[PDB]
Amino acid sequence: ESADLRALAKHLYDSYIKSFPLTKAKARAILTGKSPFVIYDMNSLMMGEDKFKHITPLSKEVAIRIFQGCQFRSVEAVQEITEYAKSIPGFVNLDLNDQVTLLKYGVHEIIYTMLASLMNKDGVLISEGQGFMTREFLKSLRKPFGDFMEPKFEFAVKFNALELDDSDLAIFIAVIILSGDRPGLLNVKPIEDIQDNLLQALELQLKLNHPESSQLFAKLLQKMTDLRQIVTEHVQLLQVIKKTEMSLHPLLQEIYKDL
Amino acid sequence: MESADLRALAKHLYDSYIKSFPLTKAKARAILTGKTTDKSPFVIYDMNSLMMGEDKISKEVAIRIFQGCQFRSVEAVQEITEYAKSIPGFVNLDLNDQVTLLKYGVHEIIYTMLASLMNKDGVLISEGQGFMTREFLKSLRKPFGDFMEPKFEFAVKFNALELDDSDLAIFIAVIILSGDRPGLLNVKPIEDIQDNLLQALELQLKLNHPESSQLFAKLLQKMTDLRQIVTEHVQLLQVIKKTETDMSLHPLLQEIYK
Ligand SMILES: C[C@@H](Oc1cc(C(=O)O)ccc1-c1nn(C(=O)c2c(Cl)cccc2C(F)(F)F)c2ccc(Cl)cc12)c1ccccc1
Ligand SMILES: C[C@@H](Oc1cc(C(=O)O)ccc1-c1nn(C(=O)c2c(Cl)cccc2C(F)(F)F)c2ccc(Cl)cc12)c1ccccc1
Repeated sequence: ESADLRALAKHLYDSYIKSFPLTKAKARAILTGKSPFVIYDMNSLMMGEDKFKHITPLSKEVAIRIFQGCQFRSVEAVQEITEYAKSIPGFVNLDLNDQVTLLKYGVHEIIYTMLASLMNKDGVLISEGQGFMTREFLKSLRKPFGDFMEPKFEFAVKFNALELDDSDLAIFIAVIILSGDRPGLLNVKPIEDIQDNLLQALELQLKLNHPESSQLFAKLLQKMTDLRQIVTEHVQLLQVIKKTEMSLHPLLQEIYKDL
Repeated sequence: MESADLRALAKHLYDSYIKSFPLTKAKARAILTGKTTDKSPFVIYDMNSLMMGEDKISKEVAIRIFQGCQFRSVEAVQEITEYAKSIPGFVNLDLNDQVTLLKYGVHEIIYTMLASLMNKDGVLISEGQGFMTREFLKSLRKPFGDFMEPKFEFAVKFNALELDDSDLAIFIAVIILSGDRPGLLNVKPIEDIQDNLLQALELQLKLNHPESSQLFAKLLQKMTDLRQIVTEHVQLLQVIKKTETDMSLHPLLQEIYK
Protein backbone atom coordinates (compact mmCIF):
# COMPACT_ATOMS: atom_id res chain seq x y z
CA GLU A 1 0.00 0.00 0.00
CA SER A 2 0.99 3.63 -0.47
CA ALA A 3 1.43 4.19 3.28
CA ASP A 4 3.92 1.33 3.51
CA LEU A 5 5.89 2.71 0.56
CA ARG A 6 5.93 6.23 2.00
CA ALA A 7 6.85 4.85 5.43
CA LEU A 8 9.73 2.99 3.80
CA ALA A 9 10.83 6.06 1.83
CA LYS A 10 10.84 8.17 5.02
CA HIS A 11 12.62 5.46 7.01
CA LEU A 12 15.44 5.33 4.43
CA TYR A 13 15.68 9.13 4.14
CA ASP A 14 16.06 9.50 7.91
CA SER A 15 18.79 6.89 8.02
CA TYR A 16 20.48 8.35 4.93
CA ILE A 17 20.71 11.69 6.79
CA LYS A 18 22.34 10.03 9.81
CA SER A 19 24.79 7.92 7.79
CA PHE A 20 26.50 10.36 5.53
CA PRO A 21 28.53 13.45 6.46
CA LEU A 22 27.54 15.87 3.67
CA THR A 23 24.10 15.57 2.09
CA LYS A 24 23.35 16.64 -1.47
CA ALA A 25 21.13 19.43 -0.12
CA LYS A 26 24.02 20.91 1.86
CA ALA A 27 26.58 20.18 -0.89
CA ARG A 28 24.49 22.10 -3.47
CA ALA A 29 24.27 25.15 -1.19
CA ILE A 30 28.08 25.20 -1.00
CA LEU A 31 28.62 24.70 -4.73
CA THR A 32 26.19 27.45 -5.73
CA GLY A 33 27.16 29.98 -3.06
CA LYS A 34 23.69 29.95 -1.49
CA SER A 35 33.08 29.60 1.84
CA PRO A 36 35.29 26.62 0.96
CA PHE A 37 39.03 26.64 0.42
CA VAL A 38 39.68 26.27 -3.33
CA ILE A 39 42.41 23.99 -4.66
CA TYR A 40 43.05 25.07 -8.26
CA ASP A 41 46.82 24.49 -8.70
CA MET A 42 49.93 23.20 -6.91
CA ASN A 43 50.59 26.22 -4.68
CA SER A 44 46.99 26.32 -3.45
CA LEU A 45 47.16 22.58 -2.74
CA MET A 46 50.20 23.15 -0.51
CA MET A 47 48.38 25.94 1.34
CA GLY A 48 45.18 23.90 1.56
CA GLU A 49 46.97 21.03 3.31
CA ASP A 50 49.03 23.37 5.50
CA LYS A 51 46.08 25.49 6.69
CA PHE A 52 42.62 17.50 4.65
CA LYS A 53 43.35 14.08 6.19
CA HIS A 54 43.34 12.21 2.86
CA ILE A 55 46.20 14.13 1.18
CA THR A 56 48.54 14.70 4.14
CA PRO A 57 52.05 13.33 3.63
CA LEU A 58 52.34 9.93 5.29
CA SER A 59 54.69 9.05 -2.32
CA LYS A 60 55.91 12.59 -2.97
CA GLU A 61 54.44 13.34 -6.39
CA VAL A 62 51.29 15.44 -6.18
CA ALA A 63 49.28 13.38 -8.67
CA ILE A 64 49.97 10.23 -6.63
CA ARG A 65 49.18 12.00 -3.34
CA ILE A 66 45.79 13.12 -4.66
CA PHE A 67 45.13 9.66 -6.12
CA GLN A 68 45.63 7.98 -2.76
CA GLY A 69 43.49 10.66 -1.12
CA CYS A 70 40.65 9.39 -3.33
CA GLN A 71 41.24 5.81 -2.15
CA PHE A 72 41.45 6.76 1.52
CA ARG A 73 38.15 8.66 1.32
CA SER A 74 36.52 5.74 -0.50
CA VAL A 75 37.41 3.48 2.45
CA GLU A 76 35.51 5.88 4.74
CA ALA A 77 32.52 5.86 2.40
CA VAL A 78 32.50 2.05 2.40
CA GLN A 79 31.98 2.06 6.17
CA GLU A 80 29.31 4.75 5.86
CA ILE A 81 27.46 2.73 3.20
CA THR A 82 27.85 -0.43 5.33
CA GLU A 83 26.18 1.27 8.30
CA TYR A 84 23.40 2.64 6.08
CA ALA A 85 22.69 -0.83 4.61
CA LYS A 86 21.86 -2.12 8.11
CA SER A 87 18.98 0.33 8.17
CA ILE A 88 17.35 -1.12 5.03
CA PRO A 89 14.38 -3.26 6.15
CA GLY A 90 15.22 -6.93 5.85
CA PHE A 91 18.94 -6.48 5.20
CA VAL A 92 20.36 -7.64 8.55
CA ASN A 93 18.07 -10.69 8.33
CA LEU A 94 19.78 -11.87 5.16
CA ASP A 95 22.36 -14.64 5.35
CA LEU A 96 25.58 -13.08 6.63
CA ASN A 97 27.68 -14.14 3.61
CA ASP A 98 25.11 -12.54 1.31
CA GLN A 99 25.24 -9.27 3.26
CA VAL A 100 29.00 -9.24 2.71
CA THR A 101 28.63 -10.11 -0.97
CA LEU A 102 26.00 -7.40 -1.56
CA LEU A 103 28.17 -4.74 0.10
CA LYS A 104 31.33 -5.96 -1.67
CA TYR A 105 29.93 -5.70 -5.21
CA GLY A 106 27.83 -2.63 -4.61
CA VAL A 107 29.97 -0.09 -2.77
CA HIS A 108 31.73 0.92 -6.02
CA GLU A 109 28.48 1.83 -7.79
CA ILE A 110 27.20 3.64 -4.71
CA ILE A 111 30.37 5.69 -4.23
CA TYR A 112 30.22 6.85 -7.85
CA THR A 113 26.54 7.76 -7.42
CA MET A 114 27.09 9.69 -4.23
CA LEU A 115 30.24 11.42 -5.48
CA ALA A 116 28.01 13.12 -8.07
CA SER A 117 26.21 14.82 -5.19
CA LEU A 118 29.49 16.62 -4.41
CA MET A 119 30.38 17.57 -8.00
CA ASN A 120 29.35 20.15 -10.51
CA LYS A 121 30.95 20.71 -13.90
CA ASP A 122 33.71 22.87 -12.34
CA GLY A 123 34.93 20.70 -9.42
CA VAL A 124 34.26 18.63 -6.30
CA LEU A 125 33.72 19.21 -2.58
CA ILE A 126 36.25 17.72 -0.13
CA SER A 127 36.54 17.51 3.67
CA GLU A 128 32.81 17.74 4.34
CA GLY A 129 32.47 20.65 1.95
CA GLN A 130 35.23 22.69 3.55
CA GLY A 131 37.32 22.47 0.39
CA PHE A 132 36.70 22.61 -3.36
CA MET A 133 39.17 21.03 -5.79
CA THR A 134 38.69 22.22 -9.35
CA ARG A 135 37.96 19.90 -12.26
CA GLU A 136 40.74 21.52 -14.32
CA PHE A 137 43.35 20.85 -11.65
CA LEU A 138 42.25 17.21 -11.33
CA LYS A 139 41.99 16.76 -15.12
CA SER A 140 45.50 18.18 -15.64
CA LEU A 141 47.26 15.70 -13.34
CA ARG A 142 50.04 13.92 -15.22
CA LYS A 143 50.36 10.46 -16.89
CA PRO A 144 47.17 8.41 -16.27
CA PHE A 145 46.05 10.20 -13.08
CA GLY A 146 44.38 13.03 -15.00
CA ASP A 147 42.48 10.58 -17.21
CA PHE A 148 41.56 8.73 -14.01
CA MET A 149 39.76 11.72 -12.48
CA GLU A 150 37.87 13.16 -15.47
CA PRO A 151 35.49 10.19 -16.16
CA LYS A 152 34.02 10.72 -12.66
CA PHE A 153 33.06 14.32 -13.55
CA GLU A 154 31.77 13.10 -16.92
CA PHE A 155 29.36 10.69 -15.19
CA ALA A 156 28.39 13.18 -12.46
CA VAL A 157 27.40 15.92 -14.90
CA LYS A 158 25.03 13.54 -16.69
CA PHE A 159 23.69 11.97 -13.47
CA ASN A 160 23.08 15.41 -11.95
CA ALA A 161 20.78 16.41 -14.87
CA LEU A 162 18.18 14.12 -13.27
CA GLU A 163 18.10 16.60 -10.36
CA LEU A 164 17.46 13.90 -7.75
CA ASP A 165 17.36 15.02 -4.12
CA ASP A 166 18.43 13.20 -0.96
CA SER A 167 15.00 11.62 -0.40
CA ASP A 168 15.19 10.14 -3.94
CA LEU A 169 18.82 9.05 -3.49
CA ALA A 170 18.18 7.21 -0.19
CA ILE A 171 15.86 4.73 -1.97
CA PHE A 172 17.99 4.51 -5.13
CA ILE A 173 21.10 3.59 -3.09
CA ALA A 174 19.11 0.89 -1.27
CA VAL A 175 17.98 -0.52 -4.64
CA ILE A 176 21.62 -0.84 -5.79
CA ILE A 177 22.60 -2.70 -2.62
CA LEU A 178 19.75 -5.23 -2.90
CA SER A 179 20.89 -6.50 -6.30
CA GLY A 180 20.09 -10.19 -6.72
CA ASP A 181 22.57 -10.78 -9.54
CA ARG A 182 25.78 -10.27 -7.54
CA PRO A 183 28.10 -13.28 -8.07
CA GLY A 184 28.16 -15.88 -5.33
CA LEU A 185 24.90 -15.01 -3.57
CA LEU A 186 23.51 -17.98 -1.66
CA ASN A 187 19.82 -17.04 -1.31
CA VAL A 188 18.71 -14.72 -4.11
CA LYS A 189 14.96 -14.84 -3.41
CA PRO A 190 14.79 -12.59 -0.28
CA ILE A 191 17.23 -10.10 -1.81
CA GLU A 192 14.95 -9.76 -4.85
CA ASP A 193 11.87 -9.55 -2.61
CA ILE A 194 13.36 -6.58 -0.75
CA GLN A 195 14.57 -4.87 -3.93
CA ASP A 196 11.09 -5.30 -5.42
CA ASN A 197 9.75 -3.39 -2.38
CA LEU A 198 12.43 -0.71 -2.72
CA LEU A 199 11.64 -0.34 -6.45
CA GLN A 200 7.93 0.15 -5.70
CA ALA A 201 8.91 2.80 -3.18
CA LEU A 202 11.34 4.59 -5.50
CA GLU A 203 8.72 4.56 -8.27
CA LEU A 204 6.08 6.19 -6.03
CA GLN A 205 8.62 8.63 -4.59
CA LEU A 206 9.67 9.91 -8.02
CA LYS A 207 6.02 10.33 -9.08
CA LEU A 208 5.20 12.33 -5.95
CA ASN A 209 8.47 14.29 -5.84
CA HIS A 210 8.96 14.86 -9.60
CA PRO A 211 5.39 14.76 -10.99
CA GLU A 212 6.35 16.61 -14.20
CA SER A 213 9.54 14.59 -14.84
CA SER A 214 8.15 12.00 -17.24
CA GLN A 215 9.55 8.45 -17.00
CA LEU A 216 12.11 9.63 -14.45
CA PHE A 217 11.84 6.15 -12.87
CA ALA A 218 12.88 4.47 -16.14
CA LYS A 219 15.73 6.96 -16.69
CA LEU A 220 17.12 6.34 -13.21
CA LEU A 221 17.08 2.58 -13.82
CA GLN A 222 18.86 3.17 -17.12
CA LYS A 223 21.61 4.91 -15.06
CA MET A 224 22.20 1.38 -13.74
CA THR A 225 23.67 0.88 -17.22
CA ASP A 226 25.98 3.89 -16.88
CA LEU A 227 27.01 2.57 -13.45
CA ARG A 228 27.96 -1.07 -14.09
CA GLN A 229 30.04 0.00 -17.10
CA ILE A 230 32.07 2.82 -15.52
CA VAL A 231 32.78 0.67 -12.46
CA THR A 232 34.03 -1.89 -15.00
CA GLU A 233 36.18 0.74 -16.72
CA HIS A 234 37.29 2.01 -13.29
CA VAL A 235 38.78 -1.33 -12.15
CA GLN A 236 40.61 -1.70 -15.49
CA LEU A 237 42.05 1.79 -15.05
CA LEU A 238 43.41 0.82 -11.62
CA GLN A 239 45.09 -2.28 -13.08
CA VAL A 240 46.96 -0.21 -15.67
CA ILE A 241 48.11 2.11 -12.87
CA LYS A 242 49.27 -0.79 -10.71
CA LYS A 243 51.48 -2.44 -13.36
CA THR A 244 52.95 0.77 -14.83
CA GLU A 245 53.71 2.92 -11.78
CA MET A 246 52.65 3.78 -5.48
CA SER A 247 54.44 1.98 -2.67
CA LEU A 248 52.72 2.12 0.70
CA HIS A 249 53.31 0.38 4.01
CA PRO A 250 52.10 -3.23 3.46
CA LEU A 251 49.64 -2.59 6.30
CA LEU A 252 48.36 0.44 4.38
CA GLN A 253 48.02 -1.64 1.22
CA GLU A 254 45.93 -4.09 3.27
CA ILE A 255 43.45 -1.43 4.43
CA TYR A 256 42.93 -0.41 0.77
CA LYS A 257 43.16 -3.89 -0.78
CA ASP A 258 39.55 -3.71 -2.06
CA LEU A 259 39.77 -0.30 -3.79
CA MET B 1 26.59 6.47 26.34
CA GLU B 2 23.14 5.05 27.04
CA SER B 3 22.66 1.29 27.40
CA ALA B 4 20.85 0.93 24.07
CA ASP B 5 23.81 2.53 22.30
CA LEU B 6 26.22 0.31 24.25
CA ARG B 7 24.26 -2.82 23.30
CA ALA B 8 23.90 -1.69 19.67
CA LEU B 9 27.68 -1.27 19.47
CA ALA B 10 28.25 -4.78 20.89
CA LYS B 11 25.89 -6.27 18.30
CA HIS B 12 27.59 -4.31 15.50
CA LEU B 13 31.04 -5.55 16.52
CA TYR B 14 29.91 -9.17 16.98
CA ASP B 15 28.22 -9.22 13.55
CA SER B 16 31.41 -7.91 11.99
CA TYR B 17 33.65 -10.28 13.91
CA ILE B 18 31.57 -13.17 12.52
CA LYS B 19 31.98 -11.75 9.03
CA SER B 20 35.70 -11.13 9.41
CA PHE B 21 37.02 -14.29 11.11
CA PRO B 22 36.36 -17.66 9.42
CA LEU B 23 36.87 -19.87 12.51
CA THR B 24 34.97 -18.71 15.59
CA LYS B 25 35.57 -19.87 19.14
CA ALA B 26 32.05 -21.39 19.10
CA LYS B 27 32.98 -23.57 16.13
CA ALA B 28 36.46 -24.29 17.49
CA ARG B 29 34.96 -25.53 20.78
CA ALA B 30 32.46 -27.72 18.91
CA ILE B 31 35.38 -29.37 17.08
CA LEU B 32 37.57 -29.69 20.19
CA THR B 33 34.92 -31.20 22.49
CA GLY B 34 33.61 -33.45 19.75
CA LYS B 35 30.76 -35.89 20.27
CA THR B 36 30.24 -35.51 16.50
CA THR B 37 30.98 -37.55 13.37
CA ASP B 38 31.31 -34.88 10.66
CA LYS B 39 33.53 -32.32 12.45
CA SER B 40 36.27 -34.67 13.72
CA PRO B 41 39.85 -33.44 13.13
CA PHE B 42 42.84 -35.51 12.06
CA VAL B 43 45.38 -35.50 14.87
CA ILE B 44 49.06 -34.75 14.21
CA TYR B 45 51.11 -36.00 17.16
CA ASP B 46 54.39 -37.30 15.62
CA MET B 47 56.37 -37.40 12.37
CA ASN B 48 54.43 -40.17 10.60
CA SER B 49 51.02 -38.65 11.35
CA LEU B 50 52.21 -35.28 10.01
CA MET B 51 53.09 -36.98 6.72
CA MET B 52 49.72 -38.73 6.62
CA GLY B 53 48.12 -35.43 7.70
CA GLU B 54 49.46 -33.62 4.60
CA ASP B 55 47.70 -36.31 2.53
CA LYS B 56 44.26 -35.91 4.18
CA ILE B 57 43.71 -32.65 6.07
CA SER B 58 61.08 -30.19 1.51
CA LYS B 59 62.73 -28.59 4.56
CA GLU B 60 63.22 -29.92 8.09
CA VAL B 61 59.95 -30.49 9.95
CA ALA B 62 60.37 -27.61 12.42
CA ILE B 63 60.87 -25.08 9.61
CA ARG B 64 57.82 -26.42 7.75
CA ILE B 65 55.70 -26.07 10.89
CA PHE B 66 57.04 -22.57 11.54
CA GLN B 67 56.09 -21.55 8.01
CA GLY B 68 52.68 -22.99 8.82
CA CYS B 69 52.33 -20.58 11.77
CA GLN B 70 53.80 -17.68 9.78
CA PHE B 71 51.34 -18.26 6.92
CA ARG B 72 48.28 -18.33 9.23
CA SER B 73 49.59 -15.28 11.09
CA VAL B 74 49.66 -13.28 7.84
CA GLU B 75 46.10 -14.37 7.08
CA ALA B 76 45.19 -13.36 10.63
CA VAL B 77 46.76 -9.91 10.18
CA GLN B 78 44.63 -9.60 7.04
CA GLU B 79 41.47 -10.68 8.88
CA ILE B 80 42.21 -8.35 11.80
CA THR B 81 42.79 -5.43 9.43
CA GLU B 82 39.42 -6.06 7.81
CA TYR B 83 37.76 -6.23 11.26
CA ALA B 84 39.43 -3.01 12.45
CA LYS B 85 37.94 -1.09 9.52
CA SER B 86 34.45 -1.96 10.87
CA ILE B 87 35.14 -0.39 14.28
CA PRO B 88 33.22 2.94 14.29
CA GLY B 89 35.73 5.77 14.12
CA PHE B 90 38.78 3.70 13.13
CA VAL B 91 38.88 4.57 9.42
CA ASN B 92 38.20 8.24 10.22
CA LEU B 93 41.47 8.49 12.19
CA ASP B 94 44.74 9.86 10.80
CA LEU B 95 46.09 7.24 8.42
CA ASN B 96 49.49 7.06 10.09
CA ASP B 97 47.70 6.29 13.36
CA GLN B 98 45.61 3.57 11.70
CA VAL B 99 48.89 1.95 10.58
CA THR B 100 50.42 2.42 14.03
CA LEU B 101 47.42 0.83 15.80
CA LEU B 102 47.41 -2.25 13.57
CA LYS B 103 51.21 -2.49 13.79
CA TYR B 104 51.27 -2.88 17.60
CA GLY B 105 47.82 -4.42 17.96
CA VAL B 106 47.78 -7.44 15.63
CA HIS B 107 50.18 -9.63 17.65
CA GLU B 108 48.19 -9.16 20.87
CA ILE B 109 45.03 -10.06 18.98
CA ILE B 110 46.62 -13.10 17.34
CA TYR B 111 47.60 -14.50 20.76
CA THR B 112 44.09 -13.75 22.06
CA MET B 113 42.31 -15.44 19.18
CA LEU B 114 44.80 -18.33 19.05
CA ALA B 115 43.62 -19.28 22.56
CA SER B 116 40.16 -19.90 21.04
CA LEU B 117 41.72 -22.72 19.01
CA MET B 118 43.59 -24.31 21.93
CA ASN B 119 43.02 -26.56 24.86
CA LYS B 120 45.67 -27.91 27.18
CA ASP B 121 46.51 -30.75 24.73
CA GLY B 122 46.87 -29.01 21.33
CA VAL B 123 45.65 -26.52 18.73
CA LEU B 124 43.34 -26.64 15.69
CA ILE B 125 44.83 -26.11 12.21
CA SER B 126 43.60 -25.98 8.59
CA GLU B 127 40.39 -24.25 9.62
CA GLY B 128 39.72 -26.89 12.24
CA GLN B 129 40.35 -29.88 9.94
CA GLY B 130 43.43 -30.78 11.95
CA PHE B 131 44.66 -30.84 15.53
CA MET B 132 48.36 -30.69 16.31
CA THR B 133 49.26 -31.84 19.78
CA ARG B 134 50.99 -29.59 22.31
CA GLU B 135 53.64 -32.24 23.04
CA PHE B 136 54.56 -32.49 19.34
CA LEU B 137 54.95 -28.73 18.96
CA LYS B 138 56.95 -28.55 22.21
CA SER B 139 59.36 -31.29 21.11
CA LEU B 140 60.49 -29.50 17.95
CA ARG B 141 64.25 -29.00 17.95
CA LYS B 142 66.69 -26.13 18.68
CA PRO B 143 64.67 -22.93 19.45
CA PHE B 144 61.42 -23.90 17.70
CA GLY B 145 60.00 -26.04 20.52
CA ASP B 146 60.17 -23.38 23.23
CA PHE B 147 58.95 -20.93 20.60
CA MET B 148 55.64 -22.88 20.42
CA GLU B 149 54.90 -23.60 24.07
CA PRO B 150 54.30 -20.08 25.55
CA LYS B 151 51.23 -19.65 23.33
CA PHE B 152 49.67 -22.67 25.09
CA GLU B 153 50.67 -21.32 28.49
CA PHE B 154 48.77 -18.07 27.94
CA ALA B 155 45.80 -19.79 26.28
CA VAL B 156 45.20 -22.19 29.20
CA LYS B 157 44.94 -19.15 31.50
CA PHE B 158 42.95 -16.95 29.11
CA ASN B 159 40.48 -19.78 28.43
CA ALA B 160 39.72 -20.04 32.14
CA LEU B 161 37.73 -16.78 31.74
CA GLU B 162 35.27 -18.60 29.41
CA LEU B 163 34.81 -15.65 27.05
CA ASP B 164 32.56 -16.32 24.07
CA ASP B 165 32.84 -14.70 20.63
CA SER B 166 30.44 -11.84 21.46
CA ASP B 167 32.72 -10.94 24.39
CA LEU B 168 35.92 -11.29 22.34
CA ALA B 169 34.66 -9.04 19.52
CA ILE B 170 34.62 -6.06 21.91
CA PHE B 171 37.82 -7.07 23.71
CA ILE B 172 39.93 -7.17 20.56
CA ALA B 173 38.42 -3.81 19.50
CA VAL B 174 39.61 -2.30 22.83
CA ILE B 175 43.13 -3.65 22.18
CA ILE B 176 43.29 -2.09 18.70
CA LEU B 177 42.15 1.33 19.95
CA SER B 178 45.00 1.76 22.46
CA GLY B 179 46.11 5.36 22.99
CA ASP B 180 49.52 4.44 24.41
CA ARG B 181 51.03 2.92 21.23
CA PRO B 182 54.40 4.52 20.40
CA GLY B 183 54.40 7.14 17.68
CA LEU B 184 50.69 8.03 17.77
CA LEU B 185 49.94 11.53 16.50
CA ASN B 186 46.36 12.11 17.81
CA VAL B 187 45.96 10.26 21.11
CA LYS B 188 42.64 11.88 22.08
CA PRO B 189 40.33 10.61 19.27
CA ILE B 190 41.64 7.08 19.84
CA GLU B 191 40.95 7.29 23.58
CA ASP B 192 37.41 8.59 22.95
CA ILE B 193 36.73 5.52 20.83
CA GLN B 194 38.33 3.18 23.37
CA ASP B 195 36.27 4.67 26.21
CA ASN B 196 33.15 3.86 24.17
CA LEU B 197 34.42 0.34 23.53
CA LEU B 198 35.43 -0.07 27.19
CA GLN B 199 31.93 0.98 28.31
CA ALA B 200 30.49 -1.47 25.81
CA LEU B 201 32.76 -4.27 27.07
CA GLU B 202 31.78 -3.56 30.69
CA LEU B 203 28.04 -3.86 30.06
CA GLN B 204 28.51 -6.85 27.75
CA LEU B 205 30.39 -8.82 30.43
CA LYS B 206 27.85 -7.98 33.15
CA LEU B 207 24.90 -9.12 31.03
CA ASN B 208 26.65 -12.16 29.59
CA HIS B 209 28.56 -13.28 32.73
CA PRO B 210 26.43 -11.88 35.57
CA GLU B 211 27.75 -14.42 38.07
CA SER B 212 31.38 -13.70 37.10
CA SER B 213 32.54 -11.11 39.63
CA GLN B 214 34.91 -8.42 38.33
CA LEU B 215 35.29 -10.24 35.00
CA PHE B 216 35.93 -6.82 33.44
CA ALA B 217 38.95 -6.05 35.64
CA LYS B 218 40.30 -9.58 35.18
CA LEU B 219 40.04 -9.30 31.40
CA LEU B 220 41.84 -5.93 31.48
CA GLN B 221 44.58 -7.52 33.59
CA LYS B 222 44.98 -10.11 30.81
CA MET B 223 45.68 -7.18 28.46
CA THR B 224 48.76 -6.92 30.73
CA ASP B 225 49.94 -10.54 30.28
CA LEU B 226 49.59 -9.92 26.53
CA ARG B 227 51.97 -6.96 26.51
CA GLN B 228 54.66 -9.22 28.00
CA ILE B 229 54.03 -12.35 25.90
CA VAL B 230 54.31 -10.25 22.73
CA THR B 231 57.60 -8.81 24.02
CA GLU B 232 59.03 -12.29 24.62
CA HIS B 233 57.74 -13.49 21.23
CA VAL B 234 59.48 -10.83 19.14
CA GLN B 235 62.72 -11.25 21.11
CA LEU B 236 62.52 -14.96 20.34
CA LEU B 237 61.72 -14.41 16.67
CA GLN B 238 64.65 -12.03 16.16
CA VAL B 239 67.11 -14.53 17.68
CA ILE B 240 65.57 -17.28 15.55
CA LYS B 241 65.86 -15.10 12.44
CA LYS B 242 69.58 -14.43 12.94
CA THR B 243 70.44 -18.13 13.40
CA GLU B 244 68.10 -19.73 10.84
CA THR B 245 68.66 -18.83 7.17
CA ASP B 246 66.03 -21.32 5.94
CA MET B 247 63.28 -18.86 6.99
CA SER B 248 62.08 -15.82 5.13
CA LEU B 249 59.43 -13.67 6.79
CA HIS B 250 56.39 -12.64 4.80
CA PRO B 251 56.85 -8.97 3.82
CA LEU B 252 53.70 -8.06 5.75
CA LEU B 253 55.12 -9.52 8.97
CA GLN B 254 58.63 -8.27 8.24
CA GLU B 255 57.41 -4.65 8.18
CA ILE B 256 55.34 -5.11 11.37
CA TYR B 257 58.36 -6.35 13.35
CA LYS B 258 60.62 -3.43 12.29
C1 LIG C 1 36.40 14.25 -3.52
C2 LIG C 1 37.21 13.20 -2.81
O1 LIG C 1 36.92 11.95 -3.48
C3 LIG C 1 35.78 11.26 -3.14
C4 LIG C 1 34.93 11.66 -2.13
C5 LIG C 1 33.82 10.88 -1.82
C6 LIG C 1 32.88 11.36 -0.75
O2 LIG C 1 33.25 12.34 -0.06
O3 LIG C 1 31.74 10.83 -0.69
C7 LIG C 1 33.57 9.71 -2.52
C8 LIG C 1 34.43 9.29 -3.51
C9 LIG C 1 35.57 10.05 -3.82
C10 LIG C 1 36.39 9.63 -4.96
N1 LIG C 1 36.61 8.34 -5.14
N2 LIG C 1 37.32 8.20 -6.31
C11 LIG C 1 37.71 6.95 -6.78
O4 LIG C 1 38.65 6.89 -7.53
C12 LIG C 1 36.92 5.76 -6.33
C13 LIG C 1 35.55 5.69 -6.62
CL1 LIG C 1 34.76 6.97 -7.49
C14 LIG C 1 34.79 4.60 -6.23
C15 LIG C 1 35.38 3.57 -5.53
C16 LIG C 1 36.73 3.62 -5.23
C17 LIG C 1 37.51 4.71 -5.62
C18 LIG C 1 38.97 4.72 -5.27
F1 LIG C 1 39.25 3.87 -4.29
F2 LIG C 1 39.74 4.41 -6.29
F3 LIG C 1 39.40 5.92 -4.87
C19 LIG C 1 37.49 9.43 -6.94
C20 LIG C 1 38.10 9.80 -8.14
C21 LIG C 1 38.06 11.13 -8.51
C22 LIG C 1 37.46 12.06 -7.65
CL2 LIG C 1 37.47 13.74 -8.15
C23 LIG C 1 36.89 11.72 -6.45
C24 LIG C 1 36.88 10.37 -6.09
C25 LIG C 1 38.68 13.43 -2.99
C26 LIG C 1 39.58 13.15 -1.98
C27 LIG C 1 40.94 13.37 -2.17
C28 LIG C 1 41.39 13.89 -3.36
C29 LIG C 1 40.51 14.18 -4.37
C30 LIG C 1 39.15 13.95 -4.19
C1 LIG D 1 47.63 -23.11 14.76
C2 LIG D 1 48.41 -22.54 13.59
O1 LIG D 1 49.08 -21.37 14.10
C3 LIG D 1 48.37 -20.20 14.21
C4 LIG D 1 47.06 -20.07 13.78
C5 LIG D 1 46.41 -18.85 13.89
C6 LIG D 1 44.98 -18.73 13.46
O2 LIG D 1 44.50 -19.65 12.77
O3 LIG D 1 44.33 -17.74 13.89
C7 LIG D 1 47.07 -17.75 14.42
C8 LIG D 1 48.38 -17.87 14.83
C9 LIG D 1 49.06 -19.08 14.71
C10 LIG D 1 50.43 -19.17 15.24
N1 LIG D 1 51.28 -18.17 15.04
N2 LIG D 1 52.46 -18.49 15.70
C11 LIG D 1 53.56 -17.63 15.70
O4 LIG D 1 54.66 -18.04 16.00
C12 LIG D 1 53.30 -16.21 15.34
C13 LIG D 1 52.36 -15.49 16.08
CL1 LIG D 1 51.49 -16.24 17.39
C14 LIG D 1 52.09 -14.17 15.79
C15 LIG D 1 52.76 -13.55 14.76
C16 LIG D 1 53.70 -14.24 14.02
C17 LIG D 1 53.98 -15.57 14.29
C18 LIG D 1 55.01 -16.28 13.46
F1 LIG D 1 55.27 -15.66 12.32
F2 LIG D 1 56.19 -16.36 14.08
F3 LIG D 1 54.63 -17.51 13.10
C19 LIG D 1 52.32 -19.69 16.40
C20 LIG D 1 53.18 -20.41 17.23
C21 LIG D 1 52.71 -21.57 17.80
C22 LIG D 1 51.42 -22.01 17.52
CL2 LIG D 1 50.85 -23.50 18.24
C23 LIG D 1 50.57 -21.33 16.68
C24 LIG D 1 51.02 -20.13 16.12
C25 LIG D 1 49.42 -23.53 13.06
C26 LIG D 1 49.54 -23.75 11.70
C27 LIG D 1 50.47 -24.66 11.22
C28 LIG D 1 51.28 -25.35 12.09
C29 LIG D 1 51.17 -25.13 13.45
C30 LIG D 1 50.24 -24.22 13.93
